[PDB]
Amino acid sequence: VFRRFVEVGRVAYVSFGPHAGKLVAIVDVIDQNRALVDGPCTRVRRQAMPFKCMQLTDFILKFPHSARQKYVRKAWEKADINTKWAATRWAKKIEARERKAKMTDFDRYKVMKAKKMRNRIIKNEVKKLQRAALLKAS
Amino acid sequence: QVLVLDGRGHLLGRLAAIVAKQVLLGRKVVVVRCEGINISGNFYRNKLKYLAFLRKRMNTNPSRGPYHFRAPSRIFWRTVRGMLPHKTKRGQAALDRLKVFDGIPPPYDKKKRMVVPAALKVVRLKPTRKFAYLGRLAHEVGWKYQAVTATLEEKRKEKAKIHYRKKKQLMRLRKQAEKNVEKKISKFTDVLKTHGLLV
Amino acid sequence: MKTILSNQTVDIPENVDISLKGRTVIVKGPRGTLRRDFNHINVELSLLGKKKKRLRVDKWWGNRKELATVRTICSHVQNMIKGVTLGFRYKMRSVYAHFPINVVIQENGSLVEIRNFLGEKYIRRVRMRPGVACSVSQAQKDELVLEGNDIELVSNSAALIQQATTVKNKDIRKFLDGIYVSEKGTVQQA
Amino acid sequence: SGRLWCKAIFAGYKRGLRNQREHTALLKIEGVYARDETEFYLGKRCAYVYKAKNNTVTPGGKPNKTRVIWGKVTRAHGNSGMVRAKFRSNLPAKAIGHRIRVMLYPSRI
Amino acid sequence: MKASGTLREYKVVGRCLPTPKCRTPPLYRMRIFAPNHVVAKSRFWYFVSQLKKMKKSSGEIVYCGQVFEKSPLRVKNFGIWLRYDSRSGTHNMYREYRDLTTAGAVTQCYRDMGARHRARAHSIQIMKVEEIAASKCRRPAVKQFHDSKIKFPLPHRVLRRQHKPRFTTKRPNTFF
RNA sequence: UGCGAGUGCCUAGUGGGCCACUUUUGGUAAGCAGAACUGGCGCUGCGGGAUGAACCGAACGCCGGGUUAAGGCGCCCGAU
RNA sequence: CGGAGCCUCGGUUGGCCUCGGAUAGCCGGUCCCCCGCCGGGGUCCGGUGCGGAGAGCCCUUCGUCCCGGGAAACGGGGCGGCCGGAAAGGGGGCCGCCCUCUCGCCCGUCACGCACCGCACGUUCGUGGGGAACCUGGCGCUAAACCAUUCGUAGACGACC
Ligand SMILES: [Mg+2]
Ligand SMILES: [Mg+2]
Ligand SMILES: [Mg+2]
Ligand SMILES: [Mg+2]
Ligand SMILES: [Mg+2]
Ligand SMILES: [Mg+2]
Ligand SMILES: [Mg+2]
Ligand SMILES: [Mg+2]
Ligand SMILES: [Mg+2]
Repeated sequence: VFRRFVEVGRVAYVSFGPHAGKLVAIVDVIDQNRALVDGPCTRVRRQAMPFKCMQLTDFILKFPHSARQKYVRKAWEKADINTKWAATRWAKKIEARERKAKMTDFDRYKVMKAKKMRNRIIKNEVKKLQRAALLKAS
Repeated sequence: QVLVLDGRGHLLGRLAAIVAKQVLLGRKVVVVRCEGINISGNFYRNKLKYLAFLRKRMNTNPSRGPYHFRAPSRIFWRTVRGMLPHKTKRGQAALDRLKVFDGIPPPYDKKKRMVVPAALKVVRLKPTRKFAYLGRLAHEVGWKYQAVTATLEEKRKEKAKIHYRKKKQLMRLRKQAEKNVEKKISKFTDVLKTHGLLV
Repeated sequence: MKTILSNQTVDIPENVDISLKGRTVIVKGPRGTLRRDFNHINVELSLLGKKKKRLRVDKWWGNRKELATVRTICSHVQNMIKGVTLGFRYKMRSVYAHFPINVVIQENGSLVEIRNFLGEKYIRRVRMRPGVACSVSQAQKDELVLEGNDIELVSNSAALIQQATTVKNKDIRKFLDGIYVSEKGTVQQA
Repeated sequence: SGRLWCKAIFAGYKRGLRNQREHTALLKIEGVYARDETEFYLGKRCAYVYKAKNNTVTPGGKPNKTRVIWGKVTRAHGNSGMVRAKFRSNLPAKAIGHRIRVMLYPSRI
Repeated sequence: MKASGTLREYKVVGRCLPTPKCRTPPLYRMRIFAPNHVVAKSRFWYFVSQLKKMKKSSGEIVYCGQVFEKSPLRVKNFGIWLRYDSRSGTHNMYREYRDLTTAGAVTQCYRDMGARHRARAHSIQIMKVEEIAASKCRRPAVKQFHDSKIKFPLPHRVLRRQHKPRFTTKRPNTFF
């Protein structure tokens, strides 16, 4: 069963292309595989985008199918998409990947030295839990 | 260093195309469970094709002519052989470093089998198109071991299910463990999060 | 051209209920229960209305040949519901000219013995598909009655016996013998 | 204490369909699969290391069985991260599909 | 003509050379869709030679300029009247398209005609293109998009970028 | 617009040809027989047409680097 | 089964120890509930451009020397028993052992090392495969095949009974 639909007003993340990594808002549907789109609050001019470069998100902000950038914008700020997107776990793991790619030599050394002890502690206490299971089985 | 591929859900020639170049480049490829390889086009078409290949035969002395291997693994192996330059010693070395099996033998039933999405049926075929199964085709053109392989495969499946449930119990224990000892490991979770290893 | 949406609904009577497990439809009613898998047809099945009133099948972005398959599912579900709430009864007549066709039913209504067809001597066995019962009618001279829950199995078995009693290498325009499906109806005639 | 070179595969010679140019080798560096991604390795020098029957001198050590052919990455080759290399002696044909070390030290970072 | 890339709209004006018979001949303008101005002028001479009694040598191009669309940010329906040479005979045809620009609609028409009739840009002879109001459109493939509350999902998302993780260990997901 | 021209002796081999776009005669037609114009093969290797006298590109001293023609870029096989 | 070396063939330069599958759907818990030998189903709760993510996980090695903090104590390391395997059979888990270390891991203090004077095949898997010998020991073993001969269920000669 489908939950995300292409109608007027749905916002969508752009995965690849020139405006990759930015949100947009669907303004109109041109044909089977192309939509007139505009992200006013996120540095994306009104244009046409194929649907296959866009991947839908579960946010809908309401405006008429031919409204101007003024009204698309007012909808965007009154629905404060820029904060909800950052609050979503999708953007959290996006920025997690970006930070991981951003790491350097010294800080990856720090990560290695940290997760070494973290894994040691976890492994020891897991062994403790296993022997607890054995003793209560006995 | 050994690349173990699973054969279920793949397309025969489109997978052999990847495997041939990979083997020519020096990798040791082990394709496993070839009775699940699919082929585009309906079953009657595919079996007519294989029966024409079967009719191909040397009139004077058939024992010298083309060899019509019936096992699915051997069909896949001969496809890769056709894609490789088998008449040269480099191609022969490639053939030697390729290995193919039906079912999943004990050398490899305890290993993580990869998958090649470029040659995968769900990716490369429209849902409305018909296809066929190499195991069924081989059985109907002469393979004599479809049932035995099926029983051995189901046995392997219960053993793997036991192992999987053990793994799940272990990792649930581990997550219980970390949410037990978060207070003592909190000084490292933050330094992982700040570089994007967690969440 | 690709059509954006093609949908159709089927209403569900109250005494019977429907459950959806993906694209497998399970229908349970007074006469029993039966299941059909539709994983070969690639549509969207929704079960809407509280107290489970409507089943809606729809397809998005389909051309002619598989937007034609939308109503096939509705017809199958209607036949399924009709079978589980009323059952199917195939009344078949045995017609002959000189030699009386002898029909004997055994294995509790699951096997049919046909004797003396066209004065032959080879005895013809037919085995009835599971869940279908064949009975010899009463208050009729030469009639078989077929009782079942699934129209597919009932009609398939009726065709089995009908084409088992067939005349060979003669003018079938004049040798009009055999057992033919006279009428198709329900068990509880509501 | 560990490895200090990238792994590459000597895929073949620079060639048309029916003509081989033995003075230019083709390397496939593992990990890189794009023209825009293979720029880092341009100009890096590479080594083909093999072992022979009798001992040969070893700079900064005692004679041993190992020998090397030295070469250098020249430029990219196609859209899939293949690179071209020139060795000071044309590579033997028995090295097809064998490991070539691509060093880091001719570095421009 | 070769329909290379996205086409462009060119206003091309031209006239016969001033002769002792008539001091100034009438001017003739034309809308031409072509990859660039050289082929635009070539097509102008082709068409004006077909219609009037004019030739490249006996006439001259007076102004050849690109024509920009007056609303490149609102979707429009375009009706196209054209004429093409099949394997057996030539036919008039009327077609509907739906996009932002007239040049885009024309190049979409060229691609469509090539795909559906195996016609080629030299055989295709465009004659008329007009922006059509949404209630005058005739083809269902464009009329079914005339729904204010249009709504459809993306059912079967085929995996792309299937060679970047060439040897993965996950079966790809197609439902989103 | 381009280019150095004129002129005299002695002279070998040749005097079986064949093919292609357009023109074209006989013939049902022919990998048939016979003509016109131009270009080829014979006398000519090289990239492509899997393979080939004449097809498409391009004509050749021995080499290094770069770039293209025609034709191509799943694997054989360089390149999506 | 229990040592130094020699010759020759090479490749290689951290491991991933496993659900089954679906793709117009999946994954993970929970069990309040229902069946079966812990498993299946129902409800509910959570994730889904997958983070219980192969865009992933594990290991990460300069060494030693003092003292402190954190973590460990039930741990580390080294002998007897229980199970774990057949498609081409598991160097794994568990129970005891006589012993030993407060050493291993993370932050700190403390100095030390061929600091070989800018320069290449460095760093492994590896007691690698194979072939000869020098060997000190223990436990054990003293077979066949072919020719010749005979046979004719066989036979051109070989072969075969
Ligand atoms: Mg007769
Ligand atoms: Mg001729
Ligand atoms: Mg000659
Ligand atoms: Mg010449
Ligand atoms: Mg030539
Ligand atoms: Mg050809
Ligand atoms: Mg050159
Ligand atoms: Mg080719
Ligand atoms: Mg070495």
